[PDB]
Amino acid sequence: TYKYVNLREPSMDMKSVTDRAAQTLLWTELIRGLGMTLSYLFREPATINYPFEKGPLSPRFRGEHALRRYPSGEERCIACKLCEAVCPAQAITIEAEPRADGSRRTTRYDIDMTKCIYCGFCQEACPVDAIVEGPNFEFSTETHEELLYNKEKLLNNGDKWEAEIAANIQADYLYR
Amino acid sequence: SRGEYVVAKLDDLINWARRSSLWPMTFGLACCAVEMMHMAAPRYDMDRFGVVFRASPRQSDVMIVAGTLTNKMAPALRKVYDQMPEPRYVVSMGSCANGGGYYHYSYSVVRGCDRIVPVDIYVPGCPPTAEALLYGILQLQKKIKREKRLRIWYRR
Amino acid sequence: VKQDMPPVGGYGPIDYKRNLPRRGLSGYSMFAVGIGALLFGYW
Amino acid sequence: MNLMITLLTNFTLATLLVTIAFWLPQLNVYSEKTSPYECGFDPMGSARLPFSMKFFLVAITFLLFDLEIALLLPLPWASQTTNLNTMLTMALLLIFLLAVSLAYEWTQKGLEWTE
Amino acid sequence: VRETFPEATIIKPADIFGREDRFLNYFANIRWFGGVPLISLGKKTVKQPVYIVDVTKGIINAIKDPDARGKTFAFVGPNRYLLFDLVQYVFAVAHRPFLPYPMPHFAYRWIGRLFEISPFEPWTTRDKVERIHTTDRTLPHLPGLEDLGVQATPLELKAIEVLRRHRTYRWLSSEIEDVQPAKTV
Amino acid sequence: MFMINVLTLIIPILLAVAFLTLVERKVLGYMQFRKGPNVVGPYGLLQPIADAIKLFIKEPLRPATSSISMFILAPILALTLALTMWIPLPMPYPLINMNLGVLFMLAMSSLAVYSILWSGWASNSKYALIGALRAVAQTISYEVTLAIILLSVLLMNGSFTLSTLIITQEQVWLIFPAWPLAMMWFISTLAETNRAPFDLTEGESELVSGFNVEYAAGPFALFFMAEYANIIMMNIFTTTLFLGAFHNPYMPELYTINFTIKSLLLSITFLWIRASYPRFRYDQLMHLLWKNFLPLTLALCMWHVSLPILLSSIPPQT
Ligand SMILES: CCCCCCCCCCCCCCCCCC(=O)OC[C@H](COP(=O)([O-])OCC[N+](C)(C)C)OC(=O)CCCCCCCCCCCCCCCCC
Ligand SMILES: CCCCCCCCCCCCCCCCCC(=O)OC[C@H](COP(=O)(O)OCCN)OC(=O)CCCCCCCCCCCCCCCCC
Ligand SMILES: CCCCCCCCCCCCCCCCCC(=O)OC[C@H](COP(=O)(O)OCCN)OC(=O)CCCCCCCCCCCCCCCCC
Ligand code: SF4
Ligand code: SF4
Ligand code: SF4
Repeated sequence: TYKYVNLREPSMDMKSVTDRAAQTLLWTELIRGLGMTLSYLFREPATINYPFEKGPLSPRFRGEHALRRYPSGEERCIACKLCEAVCPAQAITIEAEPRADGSRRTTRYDIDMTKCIYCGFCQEACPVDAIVEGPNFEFSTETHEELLYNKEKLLNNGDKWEAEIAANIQADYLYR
Repeated sequence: SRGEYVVAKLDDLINWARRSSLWPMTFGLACCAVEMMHMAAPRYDMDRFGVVFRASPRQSDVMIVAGTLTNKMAPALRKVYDQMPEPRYVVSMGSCANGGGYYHYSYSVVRGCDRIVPVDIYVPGCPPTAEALLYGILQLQKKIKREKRLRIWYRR
Repeated sequence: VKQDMPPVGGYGPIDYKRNLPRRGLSGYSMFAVGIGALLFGYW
Repeated sequence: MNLMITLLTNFTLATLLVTIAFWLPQLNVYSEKTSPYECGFDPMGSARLPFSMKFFLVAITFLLFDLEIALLLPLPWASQTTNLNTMLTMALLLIFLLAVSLAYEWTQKGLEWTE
Repeated sequence: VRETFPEATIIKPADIFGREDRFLNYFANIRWFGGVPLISLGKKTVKQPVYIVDVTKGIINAIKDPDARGKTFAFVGPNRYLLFDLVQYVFAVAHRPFLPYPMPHFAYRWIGRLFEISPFEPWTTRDKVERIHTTDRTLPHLPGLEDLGVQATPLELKAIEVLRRHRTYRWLSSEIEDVQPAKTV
Repeated sequence: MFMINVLTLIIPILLAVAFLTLVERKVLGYMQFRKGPNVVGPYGLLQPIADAIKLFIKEPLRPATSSISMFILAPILALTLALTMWIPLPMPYPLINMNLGVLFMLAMSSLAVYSILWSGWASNSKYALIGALRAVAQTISYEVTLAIILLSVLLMNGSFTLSTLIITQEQVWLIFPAWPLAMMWFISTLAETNRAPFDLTEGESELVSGFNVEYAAGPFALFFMAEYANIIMMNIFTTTLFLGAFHNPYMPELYTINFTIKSLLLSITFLWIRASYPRFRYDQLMHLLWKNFLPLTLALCMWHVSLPILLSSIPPQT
């Protein structure tokens, strides 16, 4: 259940003593390290040519947030505030009121992207699959206030990436 | 005429020479430092783009704030930023350096590194992926390309 | 049901022990090569 | 004459690059940029304090062995003599005395660093 | 401005000294070129410089005060110095050798002409020369920093903060009080 | 037409210094499973130009607590010492034929240390003083063994003239009768040039940037090209010492191309050594050249004094 690492006593034989003297004087293991590095020179380097190549990803990937809609135009969120209550970083602020046709919808849905820890609890606490964490990750901005998303930005992200989030949810939803 | 052409060419030359020779300093604090050195791994290899680490602040160009900036760390970060010679650039990594992230309401966490240093590029994520950090570096390069310093000097 | 599973016979063998080639010649061969080069250069 | 021309050419090549590295770019010099660098924190004392050295004996014997090898460099010309046996004996004796000094330092723990 | 905006507040500072100023830094950088030339030894002109933070506080209070609309303030420092002992105090703070020498007015203008041909920012010019050797006028009829609730801070408490970066390594850690203060009028 | 000769010597060596920085970055990429700079130009041929232009438009940054005279003087001395290092090197005709060229390299090797020492001392820093004293210890470690190795090798040449070193090995290579001296010479020049595994001065791990931890751009570039010119000429010195090529007085370009290929292969092996081994301690190096190299070198010096007397093979001094 255990092994004695580094308890190997040397051998006192004169032939092996001369071999160790030759290794000492002529630097055998140093040339061994040189040869290993030389063999490592002649391999294919693992550099992918970004931005013309992208690293592999999975359909469960957690990137930029988005708000989805039903396949008729109606938005999926119903202002149930489960995402803002399960959010570990308190990055979600929701204010709601009934709209002109008496449907329970939001008037304010803000996600602070600089507080969000990108753990994906909101996309799994949503009972209607409204909020999703899409596959977008190249969305760095030049200003702090550009990373404070309101409802219009989230709806624009949903309309921008629906063609991908629908396919990813279709590929993944049998595991959830 | 000719002077505007000359200063535009000189601006293009110095912008290319500055954006193709970004030397970031070895500075990390937390998870996001591990992701930054994963960006420096052979898969992505930022050394292709002329981006090579230089440990001293005097020989660096861009400072990458990757990690959580606590109250005990803020004077050190500010001092190291001040010792960096002009021109200098700042890239914010992760939610901790952006707005505090998980620890925004913490008693000993500075809510965003923009309260201490002037930040050019904000890279969001927790951690932002190595591709995301490479995207932020390329965005900073494209921002450097759009500088009109000698044009502004000639016009003023 | 459908799930991720190992195959019926299990996966193949996976090595976990040290495997160093222990290459090179004997010390006497290296010393003989060095002495031969020395004497040829001297002559 | 050519050596002084070469040395002057090298010197005014070297001092041309420094002089164009001090006046060309835009400067923003404050009373924080030029502070000593101590890994982000204020230093605790001056940098002119006595920085104690442990290898003093090796430095003194470096002086003595540098002079021993300074005595030893006329050997290629001294091999062109007629009294060859005496030259060979004195060269061997000088080198043997050098080795004796080194061995006496080795056996007396002089090469080992203090503390 | 007064004729086109009848409710405009006009603020007239005397001379600002601060960390990134061009008043004390100019005097502390003139030492490169020689021995600080002046006009008539710099003992015919009187200056009363004002701290930058006090000017900022006066501006903020003039923004907040409803009675500052239409006024014309005059922001001046609490003490008046001649130019000669002002430059002497600047060099004594910087612990630099102070060897003044006179220069005629026509000779100084030609010097300012030579410096102002640079395509970059000129080190000095004839206008800077004439403003350096111009006595600061007194306007008792105009309200000052005391009418806006700002207490004027003298040059002796901020000159070291301004000019500590101009010292060598030998005199970098000298304290507040080991400099003889300037003589007023 | 001597100034044209001087210019055509001093410009290509710094051009090759910049392209050695390129090649070193590419090889140091390619051994560690990745690539070098290949984005700026066609296979990254414009990276040294971009680095050089960048370093000369950045802030100079002379410290306040530093003595400015020695602070400016040290990089000038470093670059000038690296530039006058190359003068008596025969490729196959040196710029300045000298009776005693080897001692000139030794004296200028002694002088070039002082740039590192004064740049460490002038910049008022503790890390800079640490790097300076490490350079002092490194020099007192290597210098004796370097001088005595070169003495015991030149005894078969007959004189200190470097051009005679071409003639003295036109039959067989000098690496054959002095192969142990060749290995210890290679290790000693690895230690001389402050390259891995004997860096110990510009350590980015034990220190932050060594003696130039306060040097901003421009002045720092002087140390960079000084060090790279040093490593190129030291490989060239080794190539002349032990790997002399065939020289035709009618066609010197044959010797030039043979010598250039050999020195390039030596520099490739130098960067190969750089990316293979951990860095030594700065006292383990002192116990290396003194306890292991010096006794064997004294024995080899006895052997190479007695051997020309032994075989009646005393070389001519003319
Ligand atoms: C330029 C041409 C090629 C040059 C050759 C080198 C190229 C390849 C370089 C490989 C990588 C080297 C990286 C740096 C390594 C630094 C460490 C190092 O080398 O330390 C030295 C090491 C040190 O060994 P060490 O560090 O293990 O020391 C142990 C010390 N104790 C025991 C106290 C703990 O080896 C030597 O010092 C040996 C020097 C060379 C000896 C040559 C002997 C020649 C044969 C003599 C005769 C033998 C036969 C018997 C007698 C017969 C008599 C007739
Ligand atoms: C009065 C008349 C003269 C007026 C003064 C001006 C004289 C000329 C000044 C130098 C040249 C100015 C033009 C610089 C390039 C302008 C075009 C440009 O920016 O091209 C961009 C392109 C790279 O595009 P990028 O966006 O990086 O793409 C990412 C990769 N997919 O870039 C490229 O593909 C490569 C760009 C190479 C730039 C030129 C080569 C380097 C500079 C050489 C000259 C200066 C240095 C000389 C030696 C100094 C000492 C070493
Ligand atoms: C403040 C800091 C310092 C700032 C200033 C720095 C200046 C440069 C410093 C680096 C250079 C130092 C040079 C020191 C002397 C070197 C002598 C030398 O190189 O001699 C080589 C050579 C020997 O000639 P030989 O082998 O006899 O063959 C000729 C026979 N036909 O000789 C010849 O071939 C002879 C050529 C003419 C020799 C003229 C006499 C020497 C001139 C010395 C000038 C002053 C050097 C000052 C160095 C200061 C160093 C701190
Ligand atoms: S991913 Fe997590 S931290 Fe981000 S908004 Fe959703 S629940 Fe909050
Ligand atoms: S959990 Fe879903 S339905 Fe409920 S408030 Fe959040 S996004 Fe809307
Ligand atoms: S932003 Fe997230 S990954 Fe980065 S340091 Fe903070 S907790 Fe770690």
